[PDB]
Amino acid sequence: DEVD
Amino acid sequence: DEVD
Amino acid sequence: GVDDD
Amino acid sequence: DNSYKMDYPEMGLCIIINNKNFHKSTGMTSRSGTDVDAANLRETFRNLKYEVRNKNDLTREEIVELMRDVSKEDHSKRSSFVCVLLSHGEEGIIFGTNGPVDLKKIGNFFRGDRCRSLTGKPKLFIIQACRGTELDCGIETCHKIPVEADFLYAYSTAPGYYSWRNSKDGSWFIQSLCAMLKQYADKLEFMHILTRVNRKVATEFESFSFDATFHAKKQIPCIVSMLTKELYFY
Amino acid sequence: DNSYKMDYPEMGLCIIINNKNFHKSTGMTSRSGTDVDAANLRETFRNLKYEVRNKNDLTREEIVELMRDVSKEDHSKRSSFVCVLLSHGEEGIIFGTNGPVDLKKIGNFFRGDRCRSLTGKPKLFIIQACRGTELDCGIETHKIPVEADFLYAYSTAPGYYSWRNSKDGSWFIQSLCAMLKQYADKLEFMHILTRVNRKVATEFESFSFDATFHAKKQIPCIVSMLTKELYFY
Repeated sequence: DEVD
Repeated sequence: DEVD
Repeated sequence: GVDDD
Repeated sequence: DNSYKMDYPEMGLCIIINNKNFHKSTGMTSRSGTDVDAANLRETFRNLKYEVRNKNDLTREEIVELMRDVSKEDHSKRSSFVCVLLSHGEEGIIFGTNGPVDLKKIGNFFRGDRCRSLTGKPKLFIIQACRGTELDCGIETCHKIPVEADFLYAYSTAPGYYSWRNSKDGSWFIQSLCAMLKQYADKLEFMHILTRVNRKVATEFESFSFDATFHAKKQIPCIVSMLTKELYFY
Repeated sequence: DNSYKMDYPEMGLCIIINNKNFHKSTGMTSRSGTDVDAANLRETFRNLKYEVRNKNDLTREEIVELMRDVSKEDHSKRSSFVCVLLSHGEEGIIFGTNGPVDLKKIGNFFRGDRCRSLTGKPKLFIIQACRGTELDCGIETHKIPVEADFLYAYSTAPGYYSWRNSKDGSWFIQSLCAMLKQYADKLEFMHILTRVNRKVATEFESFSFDATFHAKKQIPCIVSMLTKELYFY
């Protein structure tokens, strides 16, 4: 999981 | 007619 | 495809 | 399952903040026609079995205190929550009689983690207020949930734009909202009702003004949904 | 009059802008997993009978030029228009590979008075991008307006980060494609997007070695100025  |  | 004009 | 549970003992509160008269020092004009909106909303939400509370001419301090207090009530036996704001505004802001209130501040009281008896229940905010000064000229034709989930913000107008109010008939949006709810609340899901409100405002209204800058203008309401289920009033 | 006319000869264009790699002028991390999204969207909208055009790694100049050109096409024989934006973002902003452009500038090309062959037709913008840098910790359980007939389907609430998985793709686009595949022949579009809201809100939670980014949640945000119901069948 990574933030955009 | 009037604007808010 | 992918990349279509 | 796909729909919110609406058979709690009570449908819930409907808070109506009706700001007509503003402090002289703000320079804000009186909002003729808003009492027609407020009465229309009261009757409409009464027929939907909401516990309606009308408040008139609240200061920015009183609006924040009201919302804080209502968010601290025990809503355990209520299916939903509705708040209607009738005032001057600009983008992200509603005006108290003496100055502005951030809409975000109002909404935050009802976050899933701050109002636990409304967690998982639909929280509806209906906003009749300007969102700027643009005019539309028209064209001829184990589990968690997000704290921001289960909100709907039903804005009278597009972001950046004025919202129109008729001094005799009430605002275009509230007129249309009440009419579509009266006609369709026993037949349609809420988003489909609001889509009909969009169409009614967009097609049946156009401003008439002696001032060319403000004449022949149009409006489209703006539905903002973070709801996770379908909402039926039957 | 309740539903958009969707039996024109063509469903319409589906433009997918997929920005994965960004210039050093911005820095900004490569968006691993976004090719999975772009492929999923291509297939999904192919099956809905849209004419899909995928575009990769566009500068902000290229994005604006593309939107301008597309808005100048003749859409008379098309029912609708779809644009999907996959990128970094901020509130009201999507990034080209070399910097920010206002979403308003993109949408304006398709205004009812500026793109006349789309007047009265649904114009759908689907946006997978951050809208700020907040995190959601969750909680245990004769004229028409020129701005009418737009729908902006945002991956996340205003002010918030949007989540993307490097293997599976973004939470929102994963869920959107899944709900379209299951329900496009059965449900109106707003009800499909409501299912997407539920899926994202309930079935996803971030996993991170960094406590600050761990166990976070997301709710997408549907913004509708549509005037009719939209069915893909």
